[PDB]
Amino acid sequence: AQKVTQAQSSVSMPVRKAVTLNCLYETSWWSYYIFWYKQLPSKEMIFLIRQGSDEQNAKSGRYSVNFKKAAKSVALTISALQLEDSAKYFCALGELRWPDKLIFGKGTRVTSVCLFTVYITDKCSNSAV
Amino acid sequence: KSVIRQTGSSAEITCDLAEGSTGYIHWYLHQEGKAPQRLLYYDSYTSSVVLESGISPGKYDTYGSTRKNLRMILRNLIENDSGVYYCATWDGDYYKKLFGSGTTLVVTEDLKNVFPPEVAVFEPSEAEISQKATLVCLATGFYPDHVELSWWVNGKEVHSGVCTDPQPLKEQPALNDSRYALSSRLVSATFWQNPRNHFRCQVQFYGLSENDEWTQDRAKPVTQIVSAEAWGRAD
Amino acid sequence: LSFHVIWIASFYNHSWKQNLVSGWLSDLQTHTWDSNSSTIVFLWPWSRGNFSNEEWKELETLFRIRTIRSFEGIRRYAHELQFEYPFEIQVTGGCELHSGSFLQLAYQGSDFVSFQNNSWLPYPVAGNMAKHFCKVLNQNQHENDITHNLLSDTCPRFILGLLDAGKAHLQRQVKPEAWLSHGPSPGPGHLQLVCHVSGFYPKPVWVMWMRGEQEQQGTQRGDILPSADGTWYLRATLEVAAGEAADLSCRVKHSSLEGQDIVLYWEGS
Amino acid sequence: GIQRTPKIQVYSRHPAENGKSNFLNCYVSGFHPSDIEVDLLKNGERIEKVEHSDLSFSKDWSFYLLYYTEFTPTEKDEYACRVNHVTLSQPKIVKWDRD
Repeated sequence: AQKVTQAQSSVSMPVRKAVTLNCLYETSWWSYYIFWYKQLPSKEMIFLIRQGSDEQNAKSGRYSVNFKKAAKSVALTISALQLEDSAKYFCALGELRWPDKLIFGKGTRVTSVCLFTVYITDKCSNSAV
Repeated sequence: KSVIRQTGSSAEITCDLAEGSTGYIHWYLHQEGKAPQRLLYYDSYTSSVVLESGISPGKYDTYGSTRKNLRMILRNLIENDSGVYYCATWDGDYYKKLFGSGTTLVVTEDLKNVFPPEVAVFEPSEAEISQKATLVCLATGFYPDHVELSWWVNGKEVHSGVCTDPQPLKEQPALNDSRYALSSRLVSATFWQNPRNHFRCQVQFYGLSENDEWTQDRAKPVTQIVSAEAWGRAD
Repeated sequence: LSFHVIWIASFYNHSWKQNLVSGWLSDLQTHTWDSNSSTIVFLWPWSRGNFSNEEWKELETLFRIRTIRSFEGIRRYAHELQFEYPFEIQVTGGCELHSGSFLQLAYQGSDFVSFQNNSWLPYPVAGNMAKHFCKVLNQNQHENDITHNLLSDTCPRFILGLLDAGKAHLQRQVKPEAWLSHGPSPGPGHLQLVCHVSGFYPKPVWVMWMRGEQEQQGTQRGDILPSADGTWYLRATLEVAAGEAADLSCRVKHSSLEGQDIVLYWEGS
Repeated sequence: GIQRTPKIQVYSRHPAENGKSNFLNCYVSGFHPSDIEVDLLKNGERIEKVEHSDLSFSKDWSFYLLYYTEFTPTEKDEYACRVNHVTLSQPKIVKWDRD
């Protein structure tokens, strides 16, 4: 009887800045954590931060969470932006008393021939071709 | 890490976990665009394999009797149940659910439509020094769109000075059964002006195996390594 | 007057279950089960009854194989019987004095199925799930033989030994104790007089606010609550008009007071 | 439809008397979600070392639990029983009426 979703699908921010990723959850529980995970392009999944219920605001290292429990919203605020930390991110939720499966969001993606340094390619100096 | 299979056959994914802090283990399925969900969990203390919600019983089975070497076999594959497959288990503190590496599974109707890449180095702009140069190799005509790629200049692996196109772009986007391609744009003026510098940009392609059947008139696209070669002039 | 065993299987999630087995004699508890050691825990010296030291082990083995097999048919039949996580299962079985034998099951707080004579019968209100559940329970005939053997034979011959050995503890008498206090006012110009009573055993009591010999009929007698020692508790309240209340008293009659009623007299200062 | 809210009752075994030890009983009855956070509060803080009874149900298959602890009341100390449950929007707090 729970649902978790995220609005934006792909965004981009300037290097060495601050960006956020919101998440909405409809839950019928009174004890639960919600986590944020990091999906690398190589499909690797890494834990980021843990908070939920009445557990203050979690700032476990260079990343905070905006907690609106009355309105049922959590926003992952990542400041001191690193160019390296450019991957996908997924919003999960699970029970506290009886920990079991997690319900995730849809993900938030973060970003002859001649090259302007048939195909379209992508950019990554600029090395798009 | 990457498995290719045809419809109706069987597939076994082996996943890895850091040592074992293992109680119950869960399997999750990830599909791009959608949201990851859990298909089943394995209770080793009683060999209990219960599915979840409206999942067809018997389609997925797991028997890995090892903390780090654990297997899941999915049977009667269709063109739909293709994606990344993860193994997860909770911590000892139950505070963090640690996940595994993940196996990419792709399913196709016929054992064809799979082909090795076509990697070759192209000629850059004639401006060059007029004080930098950029040689690039393109791998195209390969399916599935999951290959590894490096440069290996002068018999040594490349580390820096290269950003690779992470998402391979499909050559024919209309029919979602064609191949894709990716770029590897990568040097100083004095390096390529030297006519003694070698570039051996190589691509590691994942395909079928010896146990796989092959009926097409072309070559069986087994896991291969296709590499190109290039050098430099003085003028 | 009856001895019954309860079983509480709570499936909070797919990988989270808790089954609790307890043996009760009416209000107080006499047995408990420990799956950690798979043994029956006797809560009182007499709680072993008039049964042999051997067949008690034969019962605890029959229970452990029954509780382990039962608690695992669910989540194999969770999809089958359309059980929705989370859900609860409750069972009660026993026998009464002198000798009706009962056994009932509840799914999600409501009557699901029952056991009568020698078969599982669905409750008509429960719908079609109970019929399915009754059929899967009616499948193996050895179990229902074993169940009916318990309810018809073992329960009466055990409850007779249990009540006999518990005679010193069943008809023991503990005297009550009372104190008066103030309660939440029921309105303006109105006070609430409260008469707490605690420590009495058994439950049968008599408590009422009094004015001489005229029982004040506006006495609100509350529920009887336990106190974790076998005794009970009861508060009786009464509403007055901020006056004509200094002459009120609370009288207590109990089978342990030996005919000498406890009487307390209101002060109000 | 089948979610029942527990009944919370707070009482003391013995009359209140400053300096003398006593027992505080909180009684939750009448619920069938069957999973609940019963906590005794001393001046707001959660009381530790609170023992209970083994869970059971009544005729209508409704669950009741008894939670108790020993303590010595004072004049400035006030106590309460806080209950968190499925059928509760916020934790319900029931105070101990001492005259």
